[PDB]
Amino acid sequence: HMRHRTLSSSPALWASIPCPRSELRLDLVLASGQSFRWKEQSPAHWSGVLADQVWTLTQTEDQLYCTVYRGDDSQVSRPTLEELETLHKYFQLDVSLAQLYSHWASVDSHFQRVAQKFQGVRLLRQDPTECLFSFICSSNNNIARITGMVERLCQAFGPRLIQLDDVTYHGFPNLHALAGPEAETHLRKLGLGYRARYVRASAKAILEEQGGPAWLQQLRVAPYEEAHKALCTLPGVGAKVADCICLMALDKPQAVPVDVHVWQIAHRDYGWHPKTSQAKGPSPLANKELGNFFRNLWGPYAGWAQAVLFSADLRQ
Ligand SMILES: COc1cc(NC(=O)N2CCC(n3c(=O)[nH]c4c(OC)cccc43)CC2)ccc1C
Ligand code: NI
Repeated sequence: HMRHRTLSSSPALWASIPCPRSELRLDLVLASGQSFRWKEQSPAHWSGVLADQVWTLTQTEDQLYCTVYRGDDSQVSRPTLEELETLHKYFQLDVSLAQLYSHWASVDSHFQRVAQKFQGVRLLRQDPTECLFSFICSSNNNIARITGMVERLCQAFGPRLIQLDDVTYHGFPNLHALAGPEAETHLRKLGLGYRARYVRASAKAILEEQGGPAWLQQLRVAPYEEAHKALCTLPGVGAKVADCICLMALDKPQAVPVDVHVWQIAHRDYGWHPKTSQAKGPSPLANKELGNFFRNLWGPYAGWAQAVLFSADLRQ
């Protein structure tokens, strides 16, 4: 019935935020494995869910154009001021990425080279619940398969928002929905494998053992290390997943998620080897050391620098 918008099709329905390309490149950000809910449904036009609402996003050299679909049978119109504030905080546009790039570049010749081709790679400020369960899905997995798992999970367990063309959009489920007695079996049938157990288990654990979604908001204001330890108590959440959540949803920019992907970048591009740890490959002690290595080098926004390199390492 209703259709995906472009800036030519329906130019009345869009609003804009002043934002240079040097501060934000959608195509680098929304497909770098931070969020798995965004798709380029037409060229330069990225559609995806954001807090029980669907958006489409496109950009020019110095403006970020955006439009909202409200789903319910309402009068279509441009984004409100509060909705633009939601999108401003999503991209964390208060933070000057230009000044961060040069700061990292001053102590990192490799970064300096990579920073030429890949500008405007910023961290999204994601919902903690959406981020947590998405990254439980990420273990031993790729961007394409994680996207699938998360799209099916939302169709099954989450509320319907709107259909645009063939794509039916669903919001992310609440914790109670994922914790039910049939949830593991449904999730296995939807193709998550062993991850299905961790999804249900952690949902159940956050409610019963920690008190529901407010606990994740407490971890936003708690210090990095306390939040990390707390997350590592959850089923299927280890250091890697806990750091991904810390970095991407709990405002801990120093968090450096360490698995095989930074190991490869650290070793090949920085000549890094674990010094204190004995064995030459990955281990919990060596992984921790590698996170400290990058924090020591780049400073308290170490994770934001990692994203730039990850985004670059994904592009050939
Ligand atoms: C953008 O910034 C971040 C993204 C994450 N995302 C993440 O770990 N995952 C798990 C696997 C990801 N991934 C692949 O499937 N192939 C990858 C690859 O091969 C060239 C290199 C790096 C990540 C890869 C997609 C989601 C973690 C930390 C940062 C700061
Ligand atoms: Ni070597």
